[PDB]
Amino acid sequence: MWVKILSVVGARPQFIKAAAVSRVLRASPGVREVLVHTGQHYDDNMSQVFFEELEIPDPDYHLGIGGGTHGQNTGRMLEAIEGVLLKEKPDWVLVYGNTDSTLAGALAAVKLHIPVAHVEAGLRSFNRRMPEEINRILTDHASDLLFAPTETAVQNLLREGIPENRIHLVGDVMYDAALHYGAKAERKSRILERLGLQAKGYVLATIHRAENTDDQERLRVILEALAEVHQEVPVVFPVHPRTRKRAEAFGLGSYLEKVVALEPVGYLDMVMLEKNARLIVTDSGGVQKEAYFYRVPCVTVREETEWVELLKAEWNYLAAPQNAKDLALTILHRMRTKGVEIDLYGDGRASQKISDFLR
Amino acid sequence: WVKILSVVGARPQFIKAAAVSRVLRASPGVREVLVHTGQHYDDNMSQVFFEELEIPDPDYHLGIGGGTHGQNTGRMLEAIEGVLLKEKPDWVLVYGNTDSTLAGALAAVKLHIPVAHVEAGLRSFNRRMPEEINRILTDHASDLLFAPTETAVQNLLREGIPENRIHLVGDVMYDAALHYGAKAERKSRILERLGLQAKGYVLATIHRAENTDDQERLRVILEALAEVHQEVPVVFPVHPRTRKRAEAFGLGSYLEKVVALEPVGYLDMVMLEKNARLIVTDSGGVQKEAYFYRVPCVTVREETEWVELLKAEWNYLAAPQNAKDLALTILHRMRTKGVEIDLYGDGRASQKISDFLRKVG
Ligand SMILES: CC(=O)N[C@H]1[C@@H](OP(=O)(O)OP(=O)(O)OC[C@H]2O[C@@H](n3ccc(=O)[nH]c3=O)[C@H](O)[C@@H]2O)O[C@H](C(=O)O)[C@@H](O)[C@@H]1NC(C)=O
Ligand SMILES: CC(=O)N[C@H]1[C@@H](OP(=O)(O)OP(=O)(O)OC[C@H]2O[C@@H](n3ccc(=O)[nH]c3=O)[C@H](O)[C@@H]2O)O[C@H](C(=O)O)[C@@H](O)[C@@H]1NC(C)=O
Ligand SMILES: O=c1ccn([C@@H]2O[C@H](COP(=O)(O)OP(=O)(O)O)[C@@H](O)[C@H]2O)c(=O)[nH]1
Repeated sequence: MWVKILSVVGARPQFIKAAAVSRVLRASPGVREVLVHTGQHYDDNMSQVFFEELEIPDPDYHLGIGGGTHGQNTGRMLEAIEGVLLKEKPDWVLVYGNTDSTLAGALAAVKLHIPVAHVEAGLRSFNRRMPEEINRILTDHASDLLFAPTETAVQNLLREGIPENRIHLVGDVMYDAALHYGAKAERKSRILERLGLQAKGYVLATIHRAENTDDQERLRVILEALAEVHQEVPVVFPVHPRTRKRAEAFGLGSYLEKVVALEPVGYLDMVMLEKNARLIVTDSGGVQKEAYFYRVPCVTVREETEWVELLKAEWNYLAAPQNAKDLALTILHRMRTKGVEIDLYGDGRASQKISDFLR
Repeated sequence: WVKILSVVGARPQFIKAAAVSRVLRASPGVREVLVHTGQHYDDNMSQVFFEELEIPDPDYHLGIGGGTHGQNTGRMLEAIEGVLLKEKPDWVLVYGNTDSTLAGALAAVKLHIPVAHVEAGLRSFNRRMPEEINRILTDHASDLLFAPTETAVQNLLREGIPENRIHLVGDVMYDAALHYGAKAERKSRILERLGLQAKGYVLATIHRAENTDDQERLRVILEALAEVHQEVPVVFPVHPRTRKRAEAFGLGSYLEKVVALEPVGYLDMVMLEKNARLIVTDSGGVQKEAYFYRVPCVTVREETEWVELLKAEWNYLAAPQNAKDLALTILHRMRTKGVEIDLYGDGRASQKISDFLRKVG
C-alpha cells in the first residue's frame, strides 16, 4: 500500500528540483517521503531559505558533511548515507543533478539493492575531465530508472547502452517549479524595490563553474567584462560564495564592487530578478533554462552547455571567456535578440509524471 | 621517469599486480608506488602472496577492511586520495572489481589523474553483485581499459566507450600461472602433506557473497560437497568469510565431512589445481586457471563473466538450488573435457600493458 521514497539532496539546485517533486509526492495516495540533507550547502542563503520559501518539509536527516575534498566528502557521505538507508530501508532512492551528493547517494543504495531513480538524467558536456561530467555518467550507469528532461538527454543514455525501458522522457522539474512558485514570487519578492531597479532595466549574472573560477585569467576576463557591461546597463550579480572566495584570493574583489554585487538570493527573488532582466549572463544550468522560461535572451559563459536545444532555438548563446572586451560586446549585442516560439521542458507536470512511473 | 601507483586490496589483486609489477620494475625510469588498502590482512590472504610471488613490501598499508560496503569504500576513497595527493603519480592502476578497485578510480579521476583498469569490460548482467557495480563504474571512470577477452571488448563498445581507449591484452593471471609454474612445482609439498596423488581428488572454492550470505544456498553447497566427498575426496581451502558464515549458520559440521583447509598460498594452489580431477568454484580466477591446466570446472553461480569457458565446454554453471542435483552435476562433469582452444593471450599481457602506459602521452 505505502511506498517509501527517499530523496538525497546536498546543493541549492537539488533543493529546488526536490521542492517540485515533494509537492506531488506529498499529496500522493500512499507515498511516504523521506528527505536526507547531506549538508553540502550549509549557509542560510544556500540552504535554509529554499526549504522555507518552497514549503519543503524539514529534512528527516542532516548529515552535516561538507567543505572538504572530493575524496573526503564523497567518502563520508557514502558511509553516512548508507547508515541512514540501513535504518530506513526505503523502496526507491531518488538522487538529483550531478554533485558528489548525487553519486554517494546512488552508490550507497545500489550496493544495498535499493532502487535508484536519477532525476535529470542523461545530460552530457562530453568533457570528461569535469567532476560534474563524471558525476552524471557514474550516477546514470548506477541508477535503475532515468528521468530524462530532453530528447538529447535520451539519445545520450541510449548511446551508452542503457536500455529504453529504463529511460523516461518526462521533461524538466525545474519548469514545474517555475510555474507553481511564480505567483508566490509575485506577491512576496520586493527585490527590484530593495535594489531600486526598474523592470527590463538591468542585466543579471551568475558565475560559479570551477573551470571558470579556479583559473585566474578566465575569472578576470569575466569580471572585467561584466564591469564594462555595467557602464552601459546595470549588472546585478548574486555572487556564489566559492566565486566570491576565488575572486578575493586572486585580487579581483574591485570588479565586484563595480557592479551590483549581492550575496546569494532565495528562489523567489531569483525568479523576480530572472523575470524582469533585459538579459541573463550565466554559467549555471538552472539559470540558462530559466532565462528561456521568461523569454529573456541568455549568454552562457562556457565552451559548451548540456542544454543544447536552447542554442538551436536562438534563446541562448555561447561565449567562452577568452577576452574581456570581446565577451562584453557579445553580451551587449545579444540583448537585442530573441529566439523562436517553442515549447521545451514539458507542460509543468514532470513531477507528476515521475510519481506515476513510480507505482 | 614516470610514476605508476597501483592500488590493491585482496588475494587476486596481489596475483595480478605481481605479474604486472615484474614488468614495470624492468622498465627504464618507471618508478612504482604500491598501495595496499588493507582489505585482506590475514597472512595467508596477504603476506603469503607478497613472499611467494616475490612482491616488494607495499609503500602504504591503509589497514581498512571488514566493514560494510559504505564504510570500506568510503574510508578507502578518502585514504587513497590522501596518498595520491602525496605521490602525485602519472598513472593509477586498478585491478578487477573489488571495492578497493572502485575507491581507487574514484580517488584518481576527480584529481584528474589518469586511471587504467586491468581486467576491464567483464559483465555478469547482475546488479545484485557488488562487483558488477564495481567494474561498470570503474570502466566508466578509466582512461585505459585492458580488456582480457573479445566479449569484454564488445561489452565496453556497447556502453559507448570509444575504441581508442580499449586495448585487448589478454589476462595477466595467465602470465602469472606461466611464470610461477616451475617454482610451485619445485617448492610445493601440499600433495605429500595431505596424502593425495594426482587426478585423485576434487578441488573446491566458495566465497561469493550471494552464496555465503544466504543460509539455504550455503547449506546446499556444503552438503553437496559432503556427498561428493563420499565418492571422490574434496579438498577445500576455505575463505575466512565463508568459514565465519558456516559458523554463523551452524553448518560447521559440514566442513569436517571434507578435507577443509585454511587458505593456501599461490604455489600450493597451483599444484592443487594442476593435479585435480575436477574443480568446482564460485571464483573468478579459479575458473580460468582450471582451463589453464585442462581440468573440467563447475561454476556454482547463476552466471559467469567468463562466458568463453562455457562455449568451449571447459566450464558449466550450476546454481545451488538443490543439494542432490548440485552433487550429480559435479560428478557428471568430472568425466568431461572441453575443446582445445587458446584463450587469454600468449602470457605477455603485462608487457602489452606496460607498453601502452609508457607510450600514451
Ligand atoms: C553545469 C552543471 O553541472 N550544473 C549542475 C548544477 O546546477 P547549477 O549549475 O544550475 O547550479 P546553480 O546555478 O547554483 O543552481 C541553479 C538554481 O539556483 C537558483 N539560484 C541561483 C542563484 C541564486 O542566487 N539564487 C537562486 O535561487 C536558480 O534560480 C536555479 O533554479 O548542479 C545541479 C544539481 O546537482 O542539481 C545540476 O542540475 C546541474 N547540472 C546541469 C547539467 O545543469
Ligand atoms: C566474480 C568476481 O567478480 N571475481 C573477482 C574477484 O576475484 P576471484 O573471484 O577470482 O577471487 P579469488 O578466488 O579470491 O582469487 C582467485 C585467485 O586466488 C588464488 N587462490 C585461491 C584460493 C586459495 O586458497 N589460494 C589461492 O592462491 C587462485 O589461484 C586465483 O589465482 O576479484 C578480482 C579482482 O578484484 O582482482 C576480479 O578480477 C574477479 N573478477 C572476475 C570477473 O573474475
Ligand atoms: O583477511 C581477511 C579478509 C576478509 N575477512 C573477512 O571478510 C569479511 C568481508 O570481506 P570483504 O568485504 O573484504 O570481501 P571478500 O572479497 O573477502 O568477500 C570481513 O568482514 C572479514 O570477516 C577476514 O576475516 N580476513
